[PDB]
Amino acid sequence: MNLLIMGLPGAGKGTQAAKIVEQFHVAHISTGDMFRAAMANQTEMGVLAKSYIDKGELVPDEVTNGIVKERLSQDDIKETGFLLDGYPRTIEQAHALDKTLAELGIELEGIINIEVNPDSLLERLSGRIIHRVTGETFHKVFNPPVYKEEDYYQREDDKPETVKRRLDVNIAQGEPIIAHYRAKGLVHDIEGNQDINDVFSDIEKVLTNLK
Ligand SMILES: Nc1ncnc2c1ncn2[C@@H]1O[C@H](COP(=O)(O)OP(=O)(O)OP(=O)(O)OP(=O)(O)OP(=O)(O)OC[C@H]2O[C@@H](n3cnc4c(N)ncnc43)[C@H](O)[C@@H]2O)[C@@H](O)[C@H]1O
Ligand SMILES: [Mg+2]
Repeated sequence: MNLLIMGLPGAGKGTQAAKIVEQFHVAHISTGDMFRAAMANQTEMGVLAKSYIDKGELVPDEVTNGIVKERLSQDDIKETGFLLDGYPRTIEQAHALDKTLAELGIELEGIINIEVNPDSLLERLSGRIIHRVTGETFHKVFNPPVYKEEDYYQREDDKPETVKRRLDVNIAQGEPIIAHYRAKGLVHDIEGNQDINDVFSDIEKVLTNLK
């Protein structure tokens, strides 16, 4: 399957991606993960990305498109399918993606659009804790771990003032992107305001209705 998953920050893209990958075995491509990996390994791209990510701002499109395209162009994806998560995040990236996909002879089969009440998102991100090895996320109230602190951390961009900036930035950029793909008949709206397993149940029905 060739899929996009999108939603505002904290809407549960990563949480749902993990469950999607477990069942459908698509390749998870998360720009967020790629940036954070670059940072932790102190690559050049990591140093530049940090200055944006620490502020809750979008990383420039050219760097973002390039790394996505690099991933999309590799030999795996043709036969395994992917789940693009956190990209495209600007309409420019959407156009870049579409061109890139056409060149490669790859077609999007669906967009999973997780809709969540924006009033829920500050709390989702403020309570997030992250398992180090897997990057699996938990929530101290809504989805607590079975704890041991050495195994967890909190994302730098999850401090409330950064979250508030992230939300503003992405509420403005997300509307033209969803419309772009809805116009192509590719958008599936998911009720994100449920338990994690109920959200997944909805997504699973969508994915087993494709193709
Ligand atoms: N294409 C791009 N172009 C330019 N710049 C880019 C870019 N991509 C990334 N960047 C830059 O990198 C930065 C980070 O990007 P990125 O990592 O992609 O962040 P994001 O899109 O804001 O998404 P998050 O990981 O913060 O939220 P999520 O929806 O995956 O939530 P989760 O599943 O963990 O869940 C959140 C919390 O809620 C809990 N939770 C999940 N579901 C539920 C539920 N139903 N009920 C209750 N709690 C829930 C979870 O346990 C967790 O605690 C960007 O801000 C930007 O600077
Ligand atoms: Mg995520």
